[PDB]
Amino acid sequence: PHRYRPGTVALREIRRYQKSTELLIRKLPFQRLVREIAQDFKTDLRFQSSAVMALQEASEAYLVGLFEDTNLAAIHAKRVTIMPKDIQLARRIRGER
Amino acid sequence: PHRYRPGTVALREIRRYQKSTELLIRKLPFQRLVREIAQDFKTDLRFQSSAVMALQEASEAYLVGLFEDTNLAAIHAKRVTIMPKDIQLARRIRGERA
Amino acid sequence: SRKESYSVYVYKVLKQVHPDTGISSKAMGIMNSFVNDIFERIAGEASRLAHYNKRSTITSREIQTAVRLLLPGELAKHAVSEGTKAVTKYTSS
Amino acid sequence: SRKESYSVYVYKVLKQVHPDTGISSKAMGIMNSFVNDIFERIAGEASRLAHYNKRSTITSREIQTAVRLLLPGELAKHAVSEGTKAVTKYTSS
Amino acid sequence: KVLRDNIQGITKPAIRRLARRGGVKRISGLIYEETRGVLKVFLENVIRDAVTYTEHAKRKTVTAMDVVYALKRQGRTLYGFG
Amino acid sequence: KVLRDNIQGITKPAIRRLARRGGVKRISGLIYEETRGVLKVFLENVIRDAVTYTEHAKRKTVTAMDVVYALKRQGRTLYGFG
Amino acid sequence: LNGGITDMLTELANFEKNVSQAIHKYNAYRKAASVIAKYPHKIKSGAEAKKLPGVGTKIAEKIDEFLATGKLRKLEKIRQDDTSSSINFLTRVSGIGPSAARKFVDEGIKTLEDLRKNEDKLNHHQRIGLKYFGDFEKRIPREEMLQMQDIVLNEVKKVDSEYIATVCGSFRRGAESSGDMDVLLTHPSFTSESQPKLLHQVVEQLQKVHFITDTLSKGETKFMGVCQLPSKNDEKEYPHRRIDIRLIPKDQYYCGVLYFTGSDIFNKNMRAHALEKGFTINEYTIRPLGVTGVAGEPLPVDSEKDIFDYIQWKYREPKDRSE
Amino acid sequence: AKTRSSRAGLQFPVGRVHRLLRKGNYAERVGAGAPVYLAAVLEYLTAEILELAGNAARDNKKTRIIPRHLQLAIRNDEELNKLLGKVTIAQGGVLPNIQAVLLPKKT
Amino acid sequence: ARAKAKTRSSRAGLQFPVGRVHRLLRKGNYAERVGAGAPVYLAAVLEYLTAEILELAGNAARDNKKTRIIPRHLQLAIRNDEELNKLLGKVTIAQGGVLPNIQAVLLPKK
DNA sequence: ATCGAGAATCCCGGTGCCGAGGCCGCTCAATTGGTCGTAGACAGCTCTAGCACCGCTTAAACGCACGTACGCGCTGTCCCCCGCGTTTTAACCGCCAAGGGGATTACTCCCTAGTCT
DNA sequence: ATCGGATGTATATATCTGACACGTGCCTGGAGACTAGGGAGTAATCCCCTTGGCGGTTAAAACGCGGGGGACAGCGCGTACGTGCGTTTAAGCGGTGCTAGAGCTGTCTACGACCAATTGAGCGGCCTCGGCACCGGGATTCTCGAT
DNA sequence: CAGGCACGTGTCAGATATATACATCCGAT
Repeated sequence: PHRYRPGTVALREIRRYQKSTELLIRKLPFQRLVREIAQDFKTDLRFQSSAVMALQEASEAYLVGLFEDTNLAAIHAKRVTIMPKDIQLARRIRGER
Repeated sequence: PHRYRPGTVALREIRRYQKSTELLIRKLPFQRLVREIAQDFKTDLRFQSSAVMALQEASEAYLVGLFEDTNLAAIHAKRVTIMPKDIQLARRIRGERA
Repeated sequence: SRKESYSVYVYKVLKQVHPDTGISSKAMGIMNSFVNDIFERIAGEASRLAHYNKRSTITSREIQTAVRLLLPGELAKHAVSEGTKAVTKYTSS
Repeated sequence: SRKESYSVYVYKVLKQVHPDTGISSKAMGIMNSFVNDIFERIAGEASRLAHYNKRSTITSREIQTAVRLLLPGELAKHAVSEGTKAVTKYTSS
Repeated sequence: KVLRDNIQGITKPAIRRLARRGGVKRISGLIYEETRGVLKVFLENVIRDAVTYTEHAKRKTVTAMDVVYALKRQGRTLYGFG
Repeated sequence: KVLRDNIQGITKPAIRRLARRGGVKRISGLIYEETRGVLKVFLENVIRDAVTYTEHAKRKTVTAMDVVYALKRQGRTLYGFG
Repeated sequence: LNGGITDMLTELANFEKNVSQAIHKYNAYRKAASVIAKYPHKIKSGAEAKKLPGVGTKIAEKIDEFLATGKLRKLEKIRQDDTSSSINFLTRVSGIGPSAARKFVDEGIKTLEDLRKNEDKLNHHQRIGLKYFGDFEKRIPREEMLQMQDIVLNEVKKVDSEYIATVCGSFRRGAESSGDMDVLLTHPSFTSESQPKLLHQVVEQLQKVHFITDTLSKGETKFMGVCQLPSKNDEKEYPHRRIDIRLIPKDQYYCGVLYFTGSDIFNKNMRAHALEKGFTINEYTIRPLGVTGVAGEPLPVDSEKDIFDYIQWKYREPKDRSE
Repeated sequence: AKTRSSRAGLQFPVGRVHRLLRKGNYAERVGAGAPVYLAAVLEYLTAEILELAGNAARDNKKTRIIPRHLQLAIRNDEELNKLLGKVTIAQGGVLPNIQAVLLPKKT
Repeated sequence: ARAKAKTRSSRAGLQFPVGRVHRLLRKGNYAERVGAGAPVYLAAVLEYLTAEILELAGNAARDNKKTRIIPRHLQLAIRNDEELNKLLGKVTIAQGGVLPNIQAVLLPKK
């Protein structure tokens, strides 16, 4: 059986998910999550579809930027595996904590 | 020959400069540097003393924050000595240079 | 040239909460700058809201929503409670 | 009602620069949002400058200073040059 | 039916795809909970401001305009919608 | 006269004291040069805005109000000066 | 001896009232005009007139300029202003005030001719004021007031003998003329703690005998209207006169009579005397004053002499109530 | 009462806040209740800052507020640190904070 | 009278409307009075910025072998330029994507 | 240290599609032409403070010596994440109802402005 | 255990802040009913966009498992950075003198707000055909196990 | 418009802060 070496099937689809511009998160789970988060503030709230789409876009861009900074910190740490402490460091440096 | 271990005379200075509020930068060299920078945008400019003091306050606070972030990056990198690449990483993540 | 400052009001508040202490001039200027910054922020947010909802005026709701937007949870709740109490007291008299 | 937008103006600018290109609806919306954002930033900076300088009106000088103070470097220089040329052409009638 | 435990809707492959677009090579195992937590915090922060926006105007539907306003308030300035 | 070089006026002990206030123990040798560069570029960024504010007011004296406005423009609000 | 000084100051506050809409001047200028009008000396300098504290430079400068030049350029400019003069002339109509005259001049209505030509733009009160513009501005001799007072009292006792009506004001004080009639009525069954048709019966009875010719406003407490004495079938008809009817409870009627009898200076002096004697006197009742200023339960009032005795002051006839 | 502030029971000026709202070109019409509400909010925030500073100032056997005490009060609190996270204070200094790794050996 | 009209944008030789800019400046409540030269100057600045960003977007679109500009081309043009990226550093573009960027360390050493 | 098998991707061609762009019918906001109150441009005045210089005074900066400990290279252990295959599953698309909510009039109702003596 | 930096304790400057003194622009200056209209609060509708449900397909998610390459702990070292000391040199304080320009005020004067009257531009509706999405196969290229 | 008055600014006595001396008390060596 032909098996690719570990790492190649990562950089492949790194090229794919950086060349493409779809969502990469399913619509319905994110919609349900948004509704669950919203109902804690005011019960029985309605959401426009465009509002959920904008929330998804902004959140996904924020997550992409956070992962970029996490990868940068991991590379600085003499390492290629990103860890939660890298996310903590990036968030603390960015000023979110 | 009373010599302290390297590192103790670091914390004895850390607590002092964290417990105090002095500017830690000599005023006249900073004023000369500010005038040298300012003459590149408009010749024959004169500065109020309070403006120079505010500039010194802002630069001192910014450098202190940058050094704090550099220290955090250095400790994250499993190290206690800060290096210029730590400052590079801190500025990069902060969003300043790019 | 008569300057505009919040000095006497800050001093009155300090006497109302800590009668036995005083405040330096530099701290007075810092408090004045802080008050000016908060006032500018709240007024700007209220103006943004009034322009946003097509309204042509600023009422107590605009300032209240600005307070709720800027200040964090406990501070926002206490500020809204205090301001609502003040508005009710002013209206009732 | 009626929703005003910069669609026709952006289309004219695109035709004036690239005669053989099109543009999608979402790209047009992004361009419109960018135009509104930049206009809002420049107008706010000009208003802030007028308030700082105790003036009551905003003129070409205020907008020029705001443009020089917002846009970075050569972009600001070229914007100032183009705006000055346009103002001279307009005042020439 | 009040919603419950929908943070698990952000599946591990979705976080993996987001990280791949971010530009990481290999991903640890304990990172998914942290990513879900920070995602929940950010979403709560944005939606609280959006809900406060949509209540000052006496309305019950969260418009994308309110989301844009809330995002611009936090320093995001999302283009596109509106 | 004309100021030739003054970035060397920010001496090594000054950078060391600032770093100690930051909370470090050991400092490398290139930290001083890197910090001088960063301080120079930050001062240039602030001074450009301050000089623009001064020029708009048709004044030849850069007051503290111009400096605090320039600092507030970049989000680094300064208290105690105006 | 300031006949010209007083007259020139008269209209200045009026423009402040009907055009500038500033009562905070009008009142000060009328106080100054009254204090000048009673001063028994011809004014030579404004600084001398400043001896009335409250002559801040603003009156002193005007009087000095008037003495030096015989006029005021501000006054001359405001006299020849078409808009200001039109507004002032329109405000002479009853019911036409600052806002009404300003709006009429804004739409071009500036003279009595336009006011007559624009009936549809007027309410009932303004139309009645327009109809009797000349009649309302005329003064009323005392013999006519005696005739119509006799008629009013006859009709009031015709309605019910238990009614009590008193014509207060300058006519009660014995003045030879008045600008309007203030008639005060009470009823024993009507007290502060007690009929909404008591005034209606009197109004209907006076309208039946054709004494009241018009109604401006009529409520359960006070009535505004017009009256005119009948001519003896051969003489010229008497001009229409403004008559006021106010219904007061019995426990407040004599206090109201004292308040509306006047004069204003006399009323102010009586209030000051009550205050220094530890009492407060108003239009409606008199109350004792506590050591801390808290007013108590109002005292029973059954006569004006009772009110005078409350403040330890000798009863004064209305003829002696000039000040 | 006579002054508008006394009617609302505040020490901050209703009139000055209203005048600033008018001149500041925030909206061409300002309601009557907005300046009172804003004055109450500003008064509460000032009282919070001052009481936290006093609880900090007092603790070093010092009975006079110093910019260092204001910085300590703002940094120590959590909500106020979030409110003023991007604000620097002249002569404010830094919180005493040494990382545990930076601390020396147990020995 | 009433000579034949010619929009102030055409007077200034601008594609963007200076009249709409003037109306927005007046009704946005930015200042008590608005000068006559400010709307022209602002419209010229906006037109220059739009022309530059559209030129880079069209170049990117033709590079990607397309005739029609899409948000991906706008994101590529914004991020590729140095000054424009600095101008819009804190702006997220809907359906924009991410510039291809892989760290040199992650590449296979072999 | 390339051949070759195996897999992933670009290219060319064919087909259909839905929205980008153009045209028509407008409504209303931009434009012209006037008046009129005033924001500030331009001169004149102070007189405050920023700049230049000099003379001590000494605390910080610096060059150099010397120890030592920490970053970095290296090596060996092991463990856990990735590539691939197999088995659910709920995401998504298609249709339906439906129902309350944003956008309208519409009567009136306490609130606010005018007035007046 | 000794000894240089942290602690208290008492004292002597010293100094910047709070209780008076005087001026100066803000700040608010009668009331009691009787007309007359207004934003809006609720009653009453009108689409209609979002909510909810049900069923059919299947791309995607969950689960198992064999590695193999990367995370990580331990060792050795050698050189870069710490602390200390004598010396210099430039910051800092205190006068001394000077004038450039910040701040203020008076005078108009062009300039922008504001209002009729007019009309051409941009928005809404309604086609329509072509750039592009999608699918299929061939050609080209990238990757890993051995010869 | 005329009063009433809360701030603005200036001044000096003096609580409060700072610096200066000695006796204990605790991390390197």
